[PDB]
Amino acid sequence: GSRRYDSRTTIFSPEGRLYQVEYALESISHAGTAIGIMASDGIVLAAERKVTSTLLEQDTSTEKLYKLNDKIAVAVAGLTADAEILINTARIHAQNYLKTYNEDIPVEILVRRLSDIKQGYTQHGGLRPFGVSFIYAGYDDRYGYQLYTSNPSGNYTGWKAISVGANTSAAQTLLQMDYKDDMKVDDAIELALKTLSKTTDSSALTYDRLEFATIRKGANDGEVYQKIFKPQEIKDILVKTGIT
Amino acid sequence: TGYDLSNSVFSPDGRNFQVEYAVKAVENGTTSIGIKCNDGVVFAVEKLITSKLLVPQKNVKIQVVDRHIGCVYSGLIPDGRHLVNRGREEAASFKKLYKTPIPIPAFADRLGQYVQAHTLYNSVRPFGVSTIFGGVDKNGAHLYMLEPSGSYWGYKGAATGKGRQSAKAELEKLVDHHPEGLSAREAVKQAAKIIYLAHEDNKEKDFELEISWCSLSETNGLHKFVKGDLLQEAIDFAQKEIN
Amino acid sequence: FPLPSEDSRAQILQIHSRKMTTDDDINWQELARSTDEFNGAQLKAVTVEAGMIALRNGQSSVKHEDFVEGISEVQARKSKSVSFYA
Amino acid sequence: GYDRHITIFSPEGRLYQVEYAFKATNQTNINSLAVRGKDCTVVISQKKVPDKLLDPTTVSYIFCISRTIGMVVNGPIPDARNAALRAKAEAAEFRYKYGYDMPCDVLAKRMANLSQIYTQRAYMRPLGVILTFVSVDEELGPSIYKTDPAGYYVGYKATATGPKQQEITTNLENHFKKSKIDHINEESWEKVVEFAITHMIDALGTEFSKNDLEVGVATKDKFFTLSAENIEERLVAIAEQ
Amino acid sequence: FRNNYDGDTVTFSPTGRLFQVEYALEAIKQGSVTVGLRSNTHAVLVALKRNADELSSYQKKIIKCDEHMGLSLAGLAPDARVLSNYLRQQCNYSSLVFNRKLAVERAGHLLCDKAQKNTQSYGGRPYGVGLLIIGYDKSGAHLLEFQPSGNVTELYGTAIGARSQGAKTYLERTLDTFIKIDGNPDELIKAGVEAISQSLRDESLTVDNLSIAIVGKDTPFTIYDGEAVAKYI
Amino acid sequence: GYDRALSIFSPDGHIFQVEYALEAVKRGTCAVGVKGKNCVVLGCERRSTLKLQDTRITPSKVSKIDSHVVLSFSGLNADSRILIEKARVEAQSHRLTLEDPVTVEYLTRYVAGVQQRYTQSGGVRPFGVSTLIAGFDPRDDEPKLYQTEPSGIYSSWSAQTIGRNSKTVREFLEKNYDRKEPPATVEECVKLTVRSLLEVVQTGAKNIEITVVKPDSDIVALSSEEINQYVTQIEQEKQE
Amino acid sequence: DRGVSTFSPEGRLFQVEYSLEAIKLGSTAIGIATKEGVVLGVEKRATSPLLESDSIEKIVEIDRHIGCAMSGLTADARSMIEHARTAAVTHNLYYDEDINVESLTQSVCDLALRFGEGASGEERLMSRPFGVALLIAGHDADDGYQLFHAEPSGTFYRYNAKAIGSGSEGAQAELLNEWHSSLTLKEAELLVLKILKQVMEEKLDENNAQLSCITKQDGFKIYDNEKTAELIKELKEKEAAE
Amino acid sequence: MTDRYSFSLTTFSPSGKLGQIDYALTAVKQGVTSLGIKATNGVVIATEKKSSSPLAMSETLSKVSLLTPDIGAVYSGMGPDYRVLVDKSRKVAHTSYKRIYGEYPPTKLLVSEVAKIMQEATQSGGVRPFGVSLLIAGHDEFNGFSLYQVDPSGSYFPWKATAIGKGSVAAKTFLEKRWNDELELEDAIHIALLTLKESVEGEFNGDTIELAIIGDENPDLLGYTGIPTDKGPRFRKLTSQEINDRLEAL
Amino acid sequence: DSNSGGEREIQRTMLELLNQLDGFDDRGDVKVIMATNKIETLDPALIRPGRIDRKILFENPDLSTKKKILGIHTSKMNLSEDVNLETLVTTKDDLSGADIQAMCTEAGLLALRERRMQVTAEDFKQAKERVMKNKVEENLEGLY
Repeated sequence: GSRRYDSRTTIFSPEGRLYQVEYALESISHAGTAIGIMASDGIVLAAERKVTSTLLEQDTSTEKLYKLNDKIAVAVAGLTADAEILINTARIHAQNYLKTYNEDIPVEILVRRLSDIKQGYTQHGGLRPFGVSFIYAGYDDRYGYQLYTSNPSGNYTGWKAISVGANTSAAQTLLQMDYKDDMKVDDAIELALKTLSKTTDSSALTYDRLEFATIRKGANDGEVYQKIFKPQEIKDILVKTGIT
Repeated sequence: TGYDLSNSVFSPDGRNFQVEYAVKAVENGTTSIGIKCNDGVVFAVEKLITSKLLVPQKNVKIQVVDRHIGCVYSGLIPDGRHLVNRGREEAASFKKLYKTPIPIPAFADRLGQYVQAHTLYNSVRPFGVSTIFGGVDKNGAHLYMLEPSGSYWGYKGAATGKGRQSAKAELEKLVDHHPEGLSAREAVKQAAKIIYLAHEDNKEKDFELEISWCSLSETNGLHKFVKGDLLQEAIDFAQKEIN
Repeated sequence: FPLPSEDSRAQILQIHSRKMTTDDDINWQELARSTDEFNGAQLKAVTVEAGMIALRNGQSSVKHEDFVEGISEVQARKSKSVSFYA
Repeated sequence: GYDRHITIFSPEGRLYQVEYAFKATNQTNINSLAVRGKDCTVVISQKKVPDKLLDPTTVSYIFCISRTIGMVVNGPIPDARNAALRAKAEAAEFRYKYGYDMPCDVLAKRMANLSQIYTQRAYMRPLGVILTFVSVDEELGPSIYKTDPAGYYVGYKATATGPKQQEITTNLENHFKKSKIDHINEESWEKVVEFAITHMIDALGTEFSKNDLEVGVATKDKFFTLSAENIEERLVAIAEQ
Repeated sequence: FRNNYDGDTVTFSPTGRLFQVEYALEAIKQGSVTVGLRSNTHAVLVALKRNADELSSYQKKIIKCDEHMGLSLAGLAPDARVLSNYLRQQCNYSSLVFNRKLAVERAGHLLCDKAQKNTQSYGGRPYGVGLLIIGYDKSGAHLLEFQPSGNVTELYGTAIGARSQGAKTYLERTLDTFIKIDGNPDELIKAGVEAISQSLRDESLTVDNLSIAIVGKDTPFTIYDGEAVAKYI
Repeated sequence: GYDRALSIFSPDGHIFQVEYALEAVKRGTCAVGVKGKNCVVLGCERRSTLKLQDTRITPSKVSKIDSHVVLSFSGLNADSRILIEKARVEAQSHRLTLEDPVTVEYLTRYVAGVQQRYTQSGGVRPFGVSTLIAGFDPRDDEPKLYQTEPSGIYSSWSAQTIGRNSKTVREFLEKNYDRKEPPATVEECVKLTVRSLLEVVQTGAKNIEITVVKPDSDIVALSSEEINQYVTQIEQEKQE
Repeated sequence: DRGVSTFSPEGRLFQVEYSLEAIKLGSTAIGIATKEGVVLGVEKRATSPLLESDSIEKIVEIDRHIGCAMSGLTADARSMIEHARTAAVTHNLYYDEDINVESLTQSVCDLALRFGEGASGEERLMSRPFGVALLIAGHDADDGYQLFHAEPSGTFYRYNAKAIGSGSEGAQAELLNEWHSSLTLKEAELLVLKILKQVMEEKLDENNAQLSCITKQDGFKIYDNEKTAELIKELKEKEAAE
Repeated sequence: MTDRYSFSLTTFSPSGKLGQIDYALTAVKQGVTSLGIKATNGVVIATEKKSSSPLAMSETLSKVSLLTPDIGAVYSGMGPDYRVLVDKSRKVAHTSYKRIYGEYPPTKLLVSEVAKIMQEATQSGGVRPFGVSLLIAGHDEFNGFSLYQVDPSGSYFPWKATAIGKGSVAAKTFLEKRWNDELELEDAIHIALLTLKESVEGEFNGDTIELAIIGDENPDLLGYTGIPTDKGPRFRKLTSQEINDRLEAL
Repeated sequence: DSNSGGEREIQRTMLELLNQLDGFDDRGDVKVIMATNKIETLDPALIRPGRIDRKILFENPDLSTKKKILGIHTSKMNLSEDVNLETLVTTKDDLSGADIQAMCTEAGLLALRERRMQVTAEDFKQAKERVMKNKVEENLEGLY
């Protein structure tokens, strides 16, 4: 209202939103854009990178692209340092279900645990929430492919194609206009590269500045194939899709 | 400035205001003095009379650490009593482990770190009182005054409170009286006269005299409170000098 | 200039009452102890209110009870709506 | 403003509280002089002279931490005794876990980190004193490590403190350039102590008596402090030249 | 001086005397007045019992810590319950370990340290409750007044409450009276009734207000109420 | 130990920070609870207006704490998820210790105690979400509709709504639902529930989700195609 | 801050002094202590006909012979009720006898007179000062029927007739006249309903009014909606002749 | 003992980024200029020592420490915070690895643990973040040569050639034009001496310059060879006298 | 910024408006009416009870009254055959009176740039959707 009071997590604003949270996504929007795409034959994940320096090595290091397990593979959009603990904690909880029950962990079990971790800082203690945007790409037999998005909140929402980071409303418009009910994997790759080209100020859209990882059962020779694509193969994809 | 609003804050002068104001709080209390002799020390304090309803010579601000050390202080009474009880457990714990009485110069070492820790923590309030202690240890006569800042030094004489500097004029005379220093019994009569001299501006209220001393040539290193004919002799000597 | 003492307030209160009309039954030594830490202005208001009590009641003279009634008034912390007490 | 009272970073990216730790170091205004000789270490510190109601013998800025180890502190005296007990505790516990004499380079590391932990804590305040550790190392010989109150430590040929430290540092800087050696000749430690007094008087411009100074001495397998008669004896041989 | 300096118990004054100590004394003046005295034989405490209305039960200010001891509360209610239960354990702890009843002179020393713990550390409410502790031991009768600062001073008699100067002045006239009176509890009880009447404005003189408790070499501590105190009143 | 709790106490006795937990209902999605004679129906609103949002994999506001007890809430899903987890742990602990099924009256006492304990204690912020707990008593077909407010108090209601324009919907509940004679048929309770959601959803389909609770542990959620069957009958009644 | 750690220079406190505002804004609770047993009643304040008055209760039974009247925030009061039930049963564990109502009220206040978190020598179960006040009634074999008032700030008092809530100041003047030591059980029940109806703007029925009594033979009995309506009809017959 | 909000980590900038990160990078921006280069056959790191008092000994202050001699390190940031960080980094590297695998810690795992130390200062309230900027240069048998830069913000990124300090903006352009991927270790050492010299040209000798490289395993640096299979230390610190030998030939 | 007044201005200003009604008694002439966004934060003394006996609350107009405001601005506007006035009113949700004429202004400028007589229905559709969400699209955190 009149004075802006931001001191403790217990203090509530007249708008009902913690002022520490006001900068949570605005710092994520300041970082790169991570756009997940859930298809029928798989899930395509594409995200850019914040570092603009050429001397940095973008081939052997993935800032926003991480792998939690053989099935669930997520994308971290936000502060890289503050997310390092929640990622390893996610890998600990993912192995806990695999240790006790001798079965791979689904998406819902992992999201519910990581949800209370974010709220744990805002609920009790004078600590701060770590703003991070998690894009969950898992595998499930019951519901098929699942795609969720976790803001620094403690809640999850299902999405067919989600866009976070910079140009959130601008990239989401390009996804809803070109969205197809069929949504093949090769089409999901084209919609991912063409959307990031218009949002990023760089018109060239070099291969090293993108993170291309595709979870798909529709790979060559009709088999289930999983790979983390190196930037060497990304450059050949930009030529086939017509970006370069 | 804003450095005095928070506890344990470094001022541009180098010392916190609350530490500086803690020294001024000692002058608001009663004036206590002390005399360091060759074979022992002498303590003389002052207790103010609130009204005619006060019972003469009951409450004694003089504290005795074990049997071999006396302890006196000035300023806030409750803040100084907790420091005495802290030294009581330390003097006993040292006697249990090492099977020996605590020495005087090292007696301030245990309380030095204790008082210093109160000027460090934010939630902990520093001490605003000054404490004088002494006795007879294996090393002989020693006298030390503990400042509210946590510092102490060897003192041939002790003075604190409002009349501390009015006592320093008399304490420095003992150096010119004899080069070796006054005896244990001779210092009792001199410590009593100083109480009447520092009370010239305090005449708005009454007072009672309390004197204690420890000497090797009399009690063999045992702290004893002055009573009997020894007390009336020191009062009559100081009564004729103020005439 | 501290607050006047017992014997100091007794002489101040007596001077302000010299222009009034009383029965000479008033002992100011008891009223000096009834006054607790009052300044020179708070003493003058005693003789002012003492005359107002006998004026509204139609009294020909100011007795000793009018001085006690005039001094007593709430002010202070009295009439507490605060909790605790007990 | 509030940015000076906060423990975290300032708007300039530089902590003001670290700078305020040096404000209390000039309260006593003590000028310490310590040089590294060949087989010995000479340490000289100014002893403030109070009135006749105090004992000048009990007043000292130099304390014995352990065997061959000594420390001179320029700053708040009540804050020095609290830091002196911390160095003495780490000296005895080091021998119980190892069993060899604790070197001075390591003792400067422990007290620097512990004083640095106070900088990170929001309750405990940093020590506003200056920690100068002197000893004779077995392998490295004489060494002097001056630990800053914020946890920084570096070795010096001749350390200097107080407002007059510029006079002591400069006068001893040109003296080391002529000989081109950090050590001092006359291996006997008797005359090495006397060499530091003459350089200190010429730098300060005032000759001090035995009661105006205190002289620490660090020798091989021994540590002690010169008494009033030993310090007075040093001025006798210096007077004859 | 709201907030700024002295707003917290840790922050000191520019003079050096914390104003929170002086502000704690005002809580005693807001409470009920309690007059007490002693002698070489017995000790009498006269406490005033007020209430809200006629239907309100008069709160008893006298709390019994020990069989041979007694106290009175002129201050805040919650601060005394913590101290009354603390001193209650000290009487049994001294009887369990030292087997000796808690000394009145030794009770004020341990109680002095309890009041500083709130002012020495951060948080909590300091103890400003007026406490008059009596008792009978082999050393005789003793009455030690407890100040809100924590200081304890033994007196022949004193009073704590609103306008306590009136009751303290009456003790100056009787200073040579109750001390010389020995073995006569009747004159000691009558001295406390006329002492509190000087400070009071004469609201209610009935027997539901004044609470008189006496302890001595023969009759132990006993709280008299109703028709028991109606003899003198 | 962080702080005492909530300072300043507020001048009116109700802390603004506590009032912010109560005022959080008047904006977010609306949930209209109702109950009939033989059953209970808890409506919820999940916004489908955002394109490319999968509504199948996103659980609605309806969560089952017990076999015969469900839960509906309007507010932050993070604060309510803890209320769902802590209740189900107590729901199993009640069946473990007492061996009896979950009591609808006792379950709300614990759920209200969760928001109460975190509100009373210091260092923990109060929850800004309110939950509607509706269930069936053991060996009883009479529905019990309760409510847990973030202030730490609970109350029972025949028909109660939580969400934006709750005052307007509350008038729709009193003028139609009668406590003395509630609708016995299930179809009437479902149609009037959607009509209460027409004042918020404003002519929408996927934003309306109806969950019917039947005794003997029978719970089924109406499909989007089945919900439109009732909406079609409502549109015909508007012209009458 | 102006909390429990900040002491006001005028000799008072801030947070707890304002707690009386929550008591004055609470529901009207009226009770009378006589020799035939205490008759307690409150106003449940129905805000809508859809509210179920049987589920919500402002009168809670602590013991068979001892009961309380809750007027205020139910949240802050329920924590004291769970401690009141525990303390009342704990006393029966070490004794197995009828406890004094003042002793039980004191045991409830033992937890209710302490607040805060940080403490050197004792644990703190509570946290913040509560703004709720209750009226505790009961019966014993010593002083008979007693009625108290639960104050989290200071020490409780024994009140023969006490009114709290929004109608506290309104009903307090009526309790200083119509109250008498000879009031019977029927006269006490009709007097509470007569005073409660005047301070209440809405109509008097069984939905917004619930009463209870504490006797020796039947202990604590809650008046149902059938008997409460009969007591209201008896009040209408008395008001018709007056 | 906990006092009110003293754990408060509320400070935030209006832009959304942590204000403690910007104030940490600002102090390092004014600090002494360090650098590092990862070449084909080796990795070189170099920095300028601290002068301060002219009587100070350069052997006392060492801006390059040793964790395990598969990896080098250099810092342009906080001097005191480096000693505390190395002490904690070793204890974490020993407990989580050496107390399990009992070998030399890998580069990828060691950098991830150092990034957590800087995070724990930011995560735990009341403790200021580490203002150190670390360059972690190591050589393993999997990734080969690896040069990582750990910022005080708590994140790490690989770099072919990078520099931190006052001339970090100017040296970033110098490393692009002068240095190329085809240049080997010997070519990178000469560039490291020229780039570091352009920062402060007051004294270019080896007394104020601390040079260290990670080369092939040297059997003499280990002190014992009983096993031909065990590899020697890959990290070798160059003597200041050896530095002046390359300056005359440069 | 330019005109502040400090903390003393609050006392001399808000109490000056009170001293007008409190310092003078005027039976039938002066009628003082006060209006602002929020009167709760104002001084209860500034409210001056007994002078103002009426409290008027403001609410947004419903869909029934939007046709009266929309019909005035569209009276001089040329509408196509596929444009219906009942459609634009239903789309509006929680909007003020200036938002009704805003959509007519935005839709009118779209056809003015293309030089069209009758404004096409596509301009009305793009106007009601855009003006709906511009400044704050999302709550930015949680669902509230």
